[PDB]
Amino acid sequence: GAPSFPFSRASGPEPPAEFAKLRATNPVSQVKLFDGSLAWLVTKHKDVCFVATSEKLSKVRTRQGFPELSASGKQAAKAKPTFVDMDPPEHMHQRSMVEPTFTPEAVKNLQPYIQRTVDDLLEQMKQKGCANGPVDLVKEFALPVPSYIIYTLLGVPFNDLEYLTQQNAIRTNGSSTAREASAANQELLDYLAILVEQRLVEPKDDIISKLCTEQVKPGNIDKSDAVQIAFLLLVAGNATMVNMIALGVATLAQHPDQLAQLKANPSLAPQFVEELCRYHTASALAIKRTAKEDVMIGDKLVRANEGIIASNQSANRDEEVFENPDEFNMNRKWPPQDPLGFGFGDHRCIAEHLAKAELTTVFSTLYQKFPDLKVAVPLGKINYTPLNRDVGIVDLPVIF
Ligand code: HEM
Repeated sequence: GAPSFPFSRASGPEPPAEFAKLRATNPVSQVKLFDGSLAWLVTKHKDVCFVATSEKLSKVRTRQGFPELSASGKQAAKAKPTFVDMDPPEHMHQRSMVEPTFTPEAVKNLQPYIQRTVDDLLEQMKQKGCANGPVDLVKEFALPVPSYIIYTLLGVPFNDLEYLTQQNAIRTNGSSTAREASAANQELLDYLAILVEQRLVEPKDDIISKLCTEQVKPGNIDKSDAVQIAFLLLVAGNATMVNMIALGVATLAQHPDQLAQLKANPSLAPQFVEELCRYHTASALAIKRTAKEDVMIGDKLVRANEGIIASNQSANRDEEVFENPDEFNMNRKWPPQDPLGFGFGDHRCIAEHLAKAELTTVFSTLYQKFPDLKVAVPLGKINYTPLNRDVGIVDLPVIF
């Protein structure tokens, strides 16, 4: 029978072993989801791009056959959708309401603020020190960098960043009880509702204010929509950002020649980030669709109302596109084809430019501030996310 999906990673920092075998022998195949239903799994870069862009395929989760991967996903599909789950024309109608903050030009203008945020958190880490033992690079740095930035862009005042960063981490931490995670989730929603009310009365220079002035007050959306769009911008990317920073540090520890290159030349940070986002595809389960009508993909017929999962993680190890795909090599010559860490097509990550700027700032600065930063536990003992989840690192003891 069809194998259960998601697959488990072969080891902490490695993709599922199944993908390489499927790319070679069965690139479009059926898998079994948690509820016994079937879906198609696409593994080759060319086919992943096809799934991401076909207008015969839908992200609408109330359609029959949509591939929810967990009971929690089926429950969430009942809520009013935001743009992540919309097809044209609704998709860009709502996405355009927030895209201006994320353009290449806007993100370029944010660089001094990004640098300041990274610098301030690194100085706090230096002041705290590691004189009594290792400290957790996740809690002290990888978590607050993306958290403080997206909260600040949404509209949160500086004084509230540390508490709300903690609450949002509790929301997804593997140690939280269900009650703890749900209380934190509701706390964030309650806070954002009050902030939306505040910015309806007195807008400021932030995303929530622009939504209030330009969309809520004219009746294009309502205030509960503004809350859910802000919430989506917070939760869609934050845990992924945290994992990418931590995975970057662990990857450099595993590749000491390339770490020495980067220590000697911080201008290598953009190339490091490009290879990191290809090699550790920390969001691998988001390119999902159902077929609105029959669609042929390779040697398979995907029938109407059947579900499809396109693995950008597998695409990013596709030997036909990326030579020596399973070697981490930030000095590689890149091919014409895009790496797919941020997806592809209309739904390609709204924050791709922001995310790359955050990661570039981190990795051009971290080792200038801390030239002797070391992972404090044996690399084989790093606490990765459980193997049946997206790749990530839960905590990362360091000294410096
Ligand atoms: C390195 C960090 C990140 C990675 C690897 C990443 C990856 C992804 C991927 C794979 C998708 C799916 C794209 C598709 O459907 O083809 C996506 C979508 C999305 N991401 Fe991220 N992301 C990152 C950071 C962020 C951040 C920081 C934010 C918010 C500030 C964010 C917000 C979103 C949203 C809202 C979508 C849905 C876009 C749409 O469907 O129109 N992401 N991201």
